[PDB]
Order: sequence, then C-alpha cells, then structure tokens
Amino acid sequence: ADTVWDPGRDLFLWAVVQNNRELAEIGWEQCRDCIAAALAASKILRKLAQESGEDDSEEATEMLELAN
Amino acid sequence: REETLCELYSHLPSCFFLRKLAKRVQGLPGSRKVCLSHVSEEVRHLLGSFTQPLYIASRYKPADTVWDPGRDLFLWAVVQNNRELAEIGWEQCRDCIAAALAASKILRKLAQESGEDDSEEATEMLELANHYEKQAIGVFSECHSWDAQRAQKLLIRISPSWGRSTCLWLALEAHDKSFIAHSGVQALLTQIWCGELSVDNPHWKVLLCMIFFPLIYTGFLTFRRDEDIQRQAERTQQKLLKPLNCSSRLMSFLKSPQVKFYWNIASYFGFLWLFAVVLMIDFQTSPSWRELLLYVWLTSLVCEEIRQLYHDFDGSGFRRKAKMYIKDLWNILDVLSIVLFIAGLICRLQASDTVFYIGKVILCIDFIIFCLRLMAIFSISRTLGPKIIIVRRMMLDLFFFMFLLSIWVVAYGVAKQGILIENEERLNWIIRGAVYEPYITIFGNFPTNIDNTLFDISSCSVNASDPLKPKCPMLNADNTPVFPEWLTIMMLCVYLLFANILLLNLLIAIFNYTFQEVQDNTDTIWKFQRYELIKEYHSRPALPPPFILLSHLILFIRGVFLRDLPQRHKNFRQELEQTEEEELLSWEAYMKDNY
Amino acid sequence: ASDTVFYIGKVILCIDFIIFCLRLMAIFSISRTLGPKIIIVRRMMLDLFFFMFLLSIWVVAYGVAKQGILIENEERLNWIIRGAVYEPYITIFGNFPTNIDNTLFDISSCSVNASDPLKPKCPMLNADNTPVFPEWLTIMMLCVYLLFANILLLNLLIAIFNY
Ligand SMILES: [Ca+2]
Repeated sequence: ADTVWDPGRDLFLWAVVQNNRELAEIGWEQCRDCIAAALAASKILRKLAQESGEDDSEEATEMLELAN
Repeated sequence: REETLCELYSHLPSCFFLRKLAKRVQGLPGSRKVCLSHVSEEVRHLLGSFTQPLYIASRYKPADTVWDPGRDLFLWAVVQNNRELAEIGWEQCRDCIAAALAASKILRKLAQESGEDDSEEATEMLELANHYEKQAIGVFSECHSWDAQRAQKLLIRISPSWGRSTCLWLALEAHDKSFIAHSGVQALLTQIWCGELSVDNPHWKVLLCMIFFPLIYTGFLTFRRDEDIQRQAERTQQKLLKPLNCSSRLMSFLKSPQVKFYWNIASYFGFLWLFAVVLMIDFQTSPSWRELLLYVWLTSLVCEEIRQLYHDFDGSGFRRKAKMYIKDLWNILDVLSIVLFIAGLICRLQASDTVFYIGKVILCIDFIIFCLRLMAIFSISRTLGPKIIIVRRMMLDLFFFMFLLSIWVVAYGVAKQGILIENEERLNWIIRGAVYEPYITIFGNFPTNIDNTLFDISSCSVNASDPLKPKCPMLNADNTPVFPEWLTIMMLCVYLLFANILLLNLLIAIFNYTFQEVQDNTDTIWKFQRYELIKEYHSRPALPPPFILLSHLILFIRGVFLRDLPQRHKNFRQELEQTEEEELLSWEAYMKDNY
Repeated sequence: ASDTVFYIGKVILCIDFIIFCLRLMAIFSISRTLGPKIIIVRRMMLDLFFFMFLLSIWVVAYGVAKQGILIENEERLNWIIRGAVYEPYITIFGNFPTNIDNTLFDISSCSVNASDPLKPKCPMLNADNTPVFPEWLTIMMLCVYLLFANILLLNLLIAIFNY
C-alpha cells in the first residue's frame, strides 16, 4: 500500500512489455534507480519469453537478447 | 508473339539441362528448332510426376495453360543457373510465393541428379536454392503479420501458372526446413489436424471424451462452431453461419482426424494381441472359430487398401494412380505383409503334414512385417527417394569393411589349424574349426579367450571319434604338444590386437559418425512427420478396421450411383472464385514490393 | 496388533528411509526452484519413453515369432509370457558368445503334456534328438535381431542421454 508515484518507471515499463529495443533505451535514463529497473526488466522479459509458446521468431531472439 | 521465346530456349548456354534436352531430341546455339512441349516434358521430370504439363503446343495465349509472360523469363533464367538474371526475372512475376518454391525444388533436383560435375552443382545450385527459400519465407512472413487470416487462404489455393499445383505441396515436397519451422504453417496444420473440434483442448480431454460419449455433450470440450459464433457475432456487433444443432455434433466429432488416429491405433494393438494369441496358444489342424476373425479382419484391411489406391488422388489414369501409389513406402510394407499372409493362407489348408509347418513359419514372418509396420508410423518418413541416398553408401562401406575383416579371420583360422593338426579327412570339422571358432573368438573376453591345452575333449586314437570330437593336436611326448603353447598365445595376442582394435574402431567410427550426424541434424523432424500423418488419417473413413467394410458398403454403393464427395480434398486444395483471385494476387504483389 | 499389517508397516518405514536418504542428497546437489526442473525432465522423460516403446515393439515381435516356429501349442499362459517377453528382453544385454544357448533337449520336458516343476515344453522333434527346424536359422535370426536391437537403438538412447 506504499505505491509511490514515479514517472520515470512508467515509460520504461510500457516500453519493456511490448519489446521495443530502441524506445526502452530512451526510457531507461529517465529512471530514478537503475540497478533495480534493469533487473526487473530482465526478469519480465525472460518470463514473457518463456510462456509464449506459439511464436518463436520473436520470443526467442528479441526477448532473450534484450534481457541479456 | 510466339516463337521468339522458342529461339530464346534455342540460344541457352552449355548446361546439364541442355544436355538432358539434347538427349531428349534424339528420339551448337542457333542451329536447332526446339518445340516447347519438348521442354515441358523435362520440366515435368524436374518438377514432379504429379503436376500437369506447362506448355501445350500451338495453344499459346488462347489443359488450363494460362499465358503469363512473367513466369517465362524466370524459368528460363533458373534452369541455366544464372544468379543475377533470375533476380531481375523474379520481380516481373505475378505470384511470388509459388515461383520461389518451384525454383527451389527445380534447383535441388537438378543439383542432385548431376553426378559428374560437383564444382557447379553443389555450391551454386544449393546456395541459389537456399536463397529463393529465404525470399519466399520473407514474403510470407511479411504477409502473415498484416492480416494473419488471408495468409492461410494464400497457402492453400491452386495456382494455374505452375502446373495446377498448390503452394504447400511445393513447400513440403522439396524438404524446405525453414519454411516449415515458421509459425503460420504450423498454425494451419494444427487447424487441419484438430478438425471440427476447436484448439486448446488438452490431450487427455480428447481421449476421456472418446471413452465416455456424453461427456463431450456436457460442455467439456470447446468446439469450433460455438466459439466462432460466440466471438464473431458478438465482437462485430458490440463494437458497432448456422448454430450446431441436436444430432449433428456426433458426426462432427466422429469426422475429426485427431480422434480417428487414436481409434485406429487402438484397433491395431487389438489386432496384434489377437494374432499373438492365435499364433501361439491355438493353431489347430482345423481352423478354429478364433482364427476366422483373423481372415475377416484381413479382408476388411485389403478392401481398405484398395480404396486408398482408388481415391487418394484424382489422376483418372490407371498408370497415373498406380505409379504414384507404389512410390510410397508404408504401402510397400503393407503390400508385402498382405502377400505373405495370402501365401500362408494358401499353404495352411494343405491337408498334408509337410506344408503345415512351412505355413506357420510364413505366418510368423508376416507377424514380423506387421510389427514393423507399427514402427514405420511413428519413426520413418514417407518419401521413397531420400532413404536410398544414405542406405546405399553406408551399406556399401559396411560391406567393404566386413569383407576386409573376413579375409583376416580366414587367414588366422587356416594357419592355426594348419600348424598343429594331422590332415583331417572330414570336411565339416575343417570349416567348423577354421571359420567358426576364430569368428567367435574375437568377441570373447581376453582372459576367457585363452582356452589352450593339449587334451581335454579331442579324441584321435582310432581315426576320428564321431560324437562331436575334433581330432587331437599331434603329440611328440605323452601329454604334450610338439608346438609350444606360448607361440599359440603370442600369435593369439597379435591376431587379437589387430582384429579387436584397429578394424572395429573404424566400423564404430563410421556408424557413430552417421548416428551423430543424424541425431544432431535438426529439431524439425517431428514437425515434418506431423504432415505425413495428416493426409492418410485425414482421408480415411471414421469407423475402425473391424467395421471398415460397413463403410465400404456405403461408399461403394454411393460411388456408382451418383458422384459423392465432389471436393475430394476441401481443407487442402481450393479453387478460388475469379473475382476474388485478382484482389488476392494484388495484395501479395503489394506486400512483395513493401518487402 | 494383527500380524497381517505388521509386515506392511515395516515396508512403509523402509520406503520412508529411502525418502530421508534422498533428502540428504537434495541439500548438496539439487537446487531449490520448482520451475526449471520440469522444463528438461518432461522432454527427456518423454523422448526416453518414446524410444523405449520403439524397442519394446521389436523385442515382442522377435519373441512371439521365435516361440511361434519351434513349439507345439502351449496350453499354459504363464510359460507363454515367460518365454515370449522375458527371455528376449534378458537376451539383448547378454554377451554374444554367451547368448548362443541353443540345443534341442537339456531341461525341457514334454513327454506327458507339460512337466509342472519349472520345465518349458520341448521343441518339436522329427527324428530322435533333433529339431525339425535347423539350428543355423535360429543363429542367423538371432544375429539379425541382436545386431538391430544391440546397436542401432541403444546408440540413439546413449546419444540423447549423453548429449
Ligand atoms: Ca495404406
């Protein structure tokens, strides 16, 4: 029930969850703490790459390379 | 104009295609007058025996044979292996997902059957074939993202410009691995495989509803109809073609291929258990009642094979049907199994005791053929051609090494029996102690292999002992061999080393190398197999092979009265309406330029 | 306090001991996370089961044929399974000189129906002390079966697990 309002972490999450290589890199420098944000993005990308199933042209290459 | 092109085929440079056409004309540029059908014959031989001819002679720009000028320069530039003149020719084409795959198949077949020259036919032709495969994958993956529901219409139509053949058959006949690893083709194949029933049903639910019939009626299985009419009607309306009714759902569930696969494999296991109990427990002098079911079963199975021969394709020629029917491999296994069973059934009621045993042996061999016909379904692939390419080479190399080992073991055997035994007048002991024992020796363990002393079981005092005794080694003193035992051990060590290590390691090197290449080849083998299952379990009637004659009665009675199943295949091959066709082709030409 | 369940409880405690001794090895080898185990356990167990099914078909075929050709109909069902699925299954692991165990009459008794004390029925004889079926066909068939079962399938199994 903390729920702080940080505008830096909104564009970064919105750009990570749709797999945008060049729009999350713009979003990352606006963040406040950047050792938690990168690791949270890496975990979201690896889980979302795992549970795709159907399409493996996107979810393997793009998502695992962006997570690394 | 016509015949400007005929001269264009006349001016072709020296190539393997030109050598084939020159061999055909028996029964250099500018001299000849090549008719187009003479080309069209060899084009069919490279493209496949299935398709219709491309060029009807003196029927140009008038048995479809549409006149498209885009597909002439592209074919003329592909068949002479021009990397930079077929790329110019490709953008002038009308449909470019069929053209690239047809070019890929022509290049791979022409690269295979060259034989003599392998500087050109390996590198240039296989690289160009992979190039056009990649171009087709790029165009289709551009088309699939934009609409995702017209792409499946695009993969299944008939193009008249390539011999009335569909794009999917050109794709999977030439073994294009990266075009079938793509997602849209797999979604289309899963949509065919699941049939009337909607996807996302889990695996166990299908079998559990196959066990209990009203469980499907209780809403346990999602279907295509209900989900489609629930989403389609509501989504369109709220943002702004009949309901399945009382007794149709039973036939709709029994028409599915996925359920039909399980209901055929269970009956096949039942057949194997029935034949296993009949062959061993009760095989009486007279045919018992249990053994009659076997004969009724086969009769139904032979009628099933005759119906597959009739209505797998619609070629309308008896050579045209049988020539492609025998080109299978699973059908070959079935043909051999039925022939062995018929020979057994001829011999089995001889009423003379001499042939009663031989018939039982024939039925045992037929059982081995049936139990291998099981494994053919889940492991081997359908195509007759690619098997020979590796079976011949590896069997030939195996035979050569085996011959090389057999020479060595015969040498060791003849010498070893030569040195320590008096001339033997019995020929059976010669082979039994010269080829048999050194052959069995090399597989034995090295401490066990030392079995050497003068006199244990050999008897030689009066000629030879008849009850299974070899002649003794010659003795100088009482209980001694004139030949020292340590020379025998030294010679056994040399023979054992050279035979045990150096040759067998080469055998294990070759077989293991193929095994590692085969196992490490690909991950798309199972996906390719799915498509091999889909056709045969698609066409076959619903009811299992015990009651398949019940389906044969209806389908045979319907066949001669009024023509039934007017679309023989309606989920694979489709003939688009002419008003739709142009709008369909224009969309993919736009997507090609955008790509 | 009833003797029937006193033995079953001891068996249950032995299985519980096996679970405790594996709970030892879980500490020093395995990892905590439940999820990543299934990703490889499911695939490798499924591939293993498919190959094993493929081998079982072949050994059942060889067993049913081999007992089919040289024996009179057997009225006892236990010897059918015991000499059709058990012996070809134990054969393929044996050494090739040891695997040749073939002659007409050592331990089989068939003169009056079947001998009850653990004797299979004899192969049929035409002459005295001879099989009507030649022994070299049995060896030739054993060589084909032994080659195909011993090499080609098990090398694929060892290829996957070793990979
Ligand atoms: Ca068939």
